[PDB]
Order: sequence, then structure tokens, then C-alpha cells
Amino acid sequence: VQISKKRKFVADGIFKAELNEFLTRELAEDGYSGVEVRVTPTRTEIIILATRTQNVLGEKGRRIRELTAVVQKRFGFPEGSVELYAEKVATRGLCAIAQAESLRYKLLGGLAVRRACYGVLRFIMESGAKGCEVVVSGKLRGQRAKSMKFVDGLMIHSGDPVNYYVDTAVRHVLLRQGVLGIKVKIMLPWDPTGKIGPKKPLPDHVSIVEPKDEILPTTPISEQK
Amino acid sequence: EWMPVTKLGRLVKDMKIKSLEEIYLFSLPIKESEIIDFFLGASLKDEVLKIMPVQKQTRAGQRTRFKAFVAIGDYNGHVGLGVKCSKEVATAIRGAIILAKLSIVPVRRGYWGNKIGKPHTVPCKVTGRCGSVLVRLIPAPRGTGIVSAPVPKKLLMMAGIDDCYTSARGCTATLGNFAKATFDAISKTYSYLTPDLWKETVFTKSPYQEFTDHLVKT
Amino acid sequence: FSEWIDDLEADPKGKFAQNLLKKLTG
RNA sequence: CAGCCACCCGAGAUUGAGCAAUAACAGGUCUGUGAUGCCCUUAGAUGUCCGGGGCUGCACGCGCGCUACACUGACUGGCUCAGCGUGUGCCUACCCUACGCCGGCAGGCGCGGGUAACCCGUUGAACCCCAUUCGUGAUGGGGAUCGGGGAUUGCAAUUAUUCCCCAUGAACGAGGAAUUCCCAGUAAGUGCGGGUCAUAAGCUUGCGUUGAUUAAGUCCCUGCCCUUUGUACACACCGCCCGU
RNA sequence: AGGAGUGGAGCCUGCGGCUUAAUUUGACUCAACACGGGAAACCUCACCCGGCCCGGACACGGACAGGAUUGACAGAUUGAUAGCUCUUUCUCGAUUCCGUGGGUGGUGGUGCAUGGCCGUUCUUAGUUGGUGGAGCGAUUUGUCUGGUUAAUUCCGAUAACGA
Repeated sequence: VQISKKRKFVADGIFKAELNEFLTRELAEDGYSGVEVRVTPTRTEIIILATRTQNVLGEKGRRIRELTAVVQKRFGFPEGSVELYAEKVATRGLCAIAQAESLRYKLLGGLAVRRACYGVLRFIMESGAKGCEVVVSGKLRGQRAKSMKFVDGLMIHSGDPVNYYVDTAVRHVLLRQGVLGIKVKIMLPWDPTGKIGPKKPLPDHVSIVEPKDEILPTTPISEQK
Repeated sequence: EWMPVTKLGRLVKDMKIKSLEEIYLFSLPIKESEIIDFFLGASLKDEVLKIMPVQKQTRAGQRTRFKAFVAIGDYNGHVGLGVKCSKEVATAIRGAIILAKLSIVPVRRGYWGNKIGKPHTVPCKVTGRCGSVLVRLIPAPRGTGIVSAPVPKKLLMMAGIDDCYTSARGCTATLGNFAKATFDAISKTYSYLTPDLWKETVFTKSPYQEFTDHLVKT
Repeated sequence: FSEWIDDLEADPKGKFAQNLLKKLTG
């Protein structure tokens, strides 16, 4: 039943990858954003984040139970030890996956690709992110394919901060004429006390507290207590 | 909320300047479009004359920017022209609108023959020049309208000119030069010394001098 | 609206170039 | 000034990598894709089925290393010492290694030490401090080419692919014009765990292991960049273009 | 300056010419040729042969309820233990069969219609706005004569300033 810790760790990572793949293939239509796992003694819960909670629930709450049984039956775990929650994201603006899927489903429904990209850029910048880029590549006008960019704000591409200050999301739009590749890079802002962005600043950013203005003393003036 | 950056902006925001004409009288540079919004920003109409894609050759492709030529002006006595180039068309139009507001000039209107009513045409024949493009405005009788190409017609209508004859020479196909030449011709209307302007100028107190105390104390 | 602006920036010198530039204002 | 060069001090007075921008290449990948569009498809198939069938086939040269040229060392053993790590299984059968004996070898049987720095193992690995020959060599090194004996996962190992002993054993005095990679625990000589994998390495990777003088410079052979400059090039010199 | 010493001289996956049924190819300077994480009997096998289920669901016609495969030893024989195909008809019970397609799957093509991933320019030191200045404009300055640095690194000069 038990195996060494390295193999169990890689197996848990594999299970997380499987779960995320199945969910992003299933509920991306419902504004799916992300998944997470909590493990208690002899129990495992998996939580999800998606914009449209009522749509992701469905009717009679049937989808959650159905999918939970699916994963329970898929991964062979002891039955009754898996439960799937229903949570909404903190915001759809600072999440790269959510905006990538929004752009995807604006593209599939029929719309000028550059109108959709402009709209997603405006939506990102009213959301308060420190910057972003979106690249839509494929066959737009003609038979040749030209990768097409949009940037706003500022984006960093190097060092360690890209590990936590930049969120990357790559997706595909399926079209009658071809497949469009969509890459999205978002830069989270310096957001302590709430953890929507990083709690730590950019390592190259130095902030100086402003000097306090006080009356410069002339003579010792104390009062007895 | 407009927070002025210049002395003229502070005077305009604090209702020290009562019209655009006091600013024009002293030839002060207007560097904030909020001054123009304060004084005329209830009758100003903008119009994008052109979007022109220009290209700079580079190692691995042509960098393409878009230049917006935008005319602005309430259709009475004021007109401006702005040209702004940027990588985005919307940003270019926004910048061109700001620049056209910054370049708004007073338009002098006169009479063709007898002087019944309000002025309707240019006071005299004026000529504007821009890169081989020569635009001549000639006073016309009342009710003739603007006899011009569409590009100068837009600016002449936004300037409040009811009727005017025009002549053009050069490469007027370049809309930017055509527009700048007719803007020069329009702006030369008030710089022309006609015999009704021979009266000696009675100098007044400049805005920076007449409200220097307000600027110091605010 | 901005649809023409955006499709123009995709192909500034494409087949749909004079049309879109004119559709902006003319 | 920004800095540079030495010295005191200090462990360290430049440790080594990871990530790595515009904008692009009709670079590669439709043989990863259950990411795939449009033609070829729609059973006289374009698959798992016997694996039966093959790059382990040969008249020369280019292309990444080791053995080698020895009295700088093969050589009897006296030996004292590593680092990184995979390691007995919710369809995952395949696991690294001690007690007794046998046999030169592949291995054997009883519990087997392994949920870990407890097990391998105070990882008793490479050279050398010595012990017969060689005392200046084509041989004992080069066993690279042909005989014969065994085991452990293999339904099958033929074209012995896989692991040990016996002998006939070949240029090898600095190795063609011409070249590749190199600055301090560094070029190198050596073993170990992996992608390899049914024990599976001549590749690679990662690790230690004993470990080196020219170098602290410059713009020549080579390139990439910058500035000026010329252009009739802009599909950008693999350009453009003249005449027969 | 040179140091392991290169191709040198036997034996490497590997490439290139290689008949044959195919020795298959994809990938030609650095930026292919111990690369496809390629030491292959079998999954690396794509390619040469004979069988394996049609992976055929709508329309419409058959014995139309008994339609037809696994039935170790001998016989029909590119398997006699695949009945793979035979005079016989040696077995689940009607989801098996045929024709215009249909939805299918092709490591079948086009990477010169596309993705993503990677290589490369390039791991050098480059790149770009805003405001200001110059030019009718494309553009230019900032982004520079110098010194300095591993570095567009920073000084300094300075129509630029601040990024």
C-alpha cells in the first residue's frame, strides 16, 4: 500500500496534473480558473476556482457529484474520501488562465480577433495588473501565419521574480480555417496583505520612508509629571 | 479632476482668466488641454482627418506606427489641427485630439462687401504654406459657402467661416501638408494688419502680472 | 468601432487596408 | 569622478550555474500530441497478430573517444581513503547487498539487512611508499581479427549483440596539409548512479577522485558589434542590372 | 605561450553509395551526421508477404428467431496448437454480414497552411515609450566626443529630462 516518499510525491504531482487536465478539458466553458488539493489524516479534498459558480454547479448539483464519482472511480482511492468544493476566484482580472479562456471563447464564438485582444487588454488594465502581454498567432488574414503581439504596462522576463511575479497561460482556439495559439503573460502587482499578488517586492526596488518634519529644539524644555 | 501644472493653468482653473482671448492677447503658450476644455469644451467638435500608417525599416521587419491627423474647433471663430503618431490608432487619435486642442487659434472673420450682420468670410485674401502646398483663402459673398476641397473645407467649417473661395497649388494629395497649409492660412487671418487695426494698442495687465498675488498666495 | 482599428493593425498593408482606413473616418 | 592596480585584515577582496530583452528564421518538430486544419481515407488497410522479416549487410574519405608508444612506465602486491544517488511495488511482475558450502568464471539455497544517515558501507574504488622480470623494447603492452567450455531475468538469442580462462597476434622514435575544446581544484587519467535497462555502455548526464607551466594581453589570422561613409539594394549582394 | 592532443593507426549507435522486399528516412557550415535522450530479436519496428476485427452508427432489399467466430492428435495448408481457407459443419445466442457515403482511425502527406516546444541571432549588450527640442515629413535627439565597466555599467559631456 505504501511506497517511499519520493515516489509518493511524484505520484501526487501526477495526480494533480491529471485532475487539472481533466477539469480544464471539461469546465473551461464555465470559466474554469484553477484547482487545489488539501490532505487531512486519511482524507483528501480537492477545491476548484471558477468565475461562474452557478454555471459550474449545474442543475440539482448533479455535476459535482458525477465528476467526484468519476475521479473516485478513475484513481482507485477508497470511496467516500473525495469531495469537491465550489469556490469563486478572488478576481478574474489578475488570473491568466481565466482571461486566456475568456479570449478563447470570444474567439470561438465569432469576433474580430484583434477586437477580442484589445478588449482583453482593456479588461486587464482596468483590473489593476502591473502589466501584461497577449500573443495571438496563426492564420488571420491570408494563408501565411504571423504571430501578433499586444503589450501594456511593463513586463519582466528574467531572474527569479518571474517565478511568482509573472503568470503564464498558453491555450488553443479551434477554428474552421486553422488553430490559433494564445499565450498570455500577466504581471501581478506588489500586493501584501491579501496575497492576490506577491507579498514581496521586486528585488531591485528600493523604497525610502519620507523624513518626518519636527520642530528643531533650541533649549531643554521639560515638564514635571 | 484637473490639477494645473503651469501658472496659466492655475489662473484658468481659479477663474482668473475669463476667456481664451486674454490668453491669446499675450501670445502665451497653452500647454494644458484642460484650459481649452474649460473655455470651449462645450462646443468643440473633433474630426479625424486621416489615419496614415508610416513605417521604419529595421533588421527583422518594418516597425509600423499610425499618425492621426485630427481637426477640432467649435464652428465659430476657433479651430485647431493636431498630428500625433503612435503604435496604436486609438492612442494616436487621443494624442492628436490633445494636440489639436493645444493648437487652437482665434479665427478673424470679415465681410465680403457691405457689413450687415455678423462676419461671414475671411477679412482678406490669406495664404498658408506647408511643404509645396499653398492654400489661398479669398473672401466670398454671403451665402456661397465654402468653395474648396474637402480637407480645407472641414477646417474652414470648423473655424466658423460661413463662405470662402479657395485655391490650392502643389501636392495637395498629401493630406497632412494640405491641412497644415490651410491651418496656416486660417491662423494668418488675425496676424494681418488691416486699416481697421491701425488704432494704437492700449496695453493692459498681463495675466501673470494682474494675478501675481493670487499665484503667490495659492 | 474599435473593430476596424484592431483589424487594421493586424495587416496595415493587407487587402483590407484602404477599406478599414476609410472606415475609421474616410 | 566613475573606476583601476597593490597591501593590512578577513573564510571568501571576480565560486559556479538557473532564468534571460526588441524583432525575427518561409530553421526543426504534422513520426509526442487523444493540438491539429485541408487534400490523400473509407477495405484488394495505411495496427498491436509469428514477431517470421532487416541498418550486427561492404571496393575507399569526412565526423564527435579510449588502448598506444614504457624504464614519464606494463609489472608482485604492503596498502591506507570517496562524492551524487536510485534501491523488495491500489494491475509496478524488473528490486541494491552480508552467514555455510560448492565451483575460475555466469550462480545456487534458510531466514535474507532497506520505509532508510538504521541496510549497501567507517562506499577497503585511480595513481603511487614496495615485491620477482623488462635494464632500452616490435615481444610479455597493442588479445583488434578464427578453437573450446557456464549461468539470470529471455516462448527464440542463428547474423556466437549480453557476462570469465587457454595460445599462433598487427603499424605503434611525436602521428598528412590542416584543425577542436581550454584559464585554478582548470586540461586531464579513474571509478560510481541514471536516459539508457530483462544483469544491460563504446554515447550523454551528474558525481567525486589524484590533479597541471605558459594568461592577466591584443585586434593579426576567425568572427560578431559599433560609428562614419557609398548605394541605382528594400524579395534588402543568393540584391539589382547591361548587352550579344 | 601553448597544455589533454585532435584526422592520425584496429574496433563505435552514427552519416553518407549500398543491390535485394525494404538496409528504410526526418535533419547538409557553425545553427545535420553518440541527434531524434536511437547501447534496437520483442514496444525505437515506420518499411517487404498471409491471416486478425471491420473500430461501417442513417436511410432501403435477404435464411428475413436459429443468422455465424474460439470446436489439443489425421486430413483443405507461405502454422499442424490462428479451421487462416475446405465434401462434413466440430461453439456464445441476433450487437456478426453486403452497396452511394456516413463517423470513423493512417509514425500516410504538406513544419514551404498552423499550434506549443526548442534551436539560433544571443547570453553578447542590445531595445523602447512619455514630456521637451529639431524637421513639411518619413524620422531624429535622448540612445553621445571621451574615461570606465563583465555589461547602453556608470561617470562625464550634454536639447534634453525623467523612465
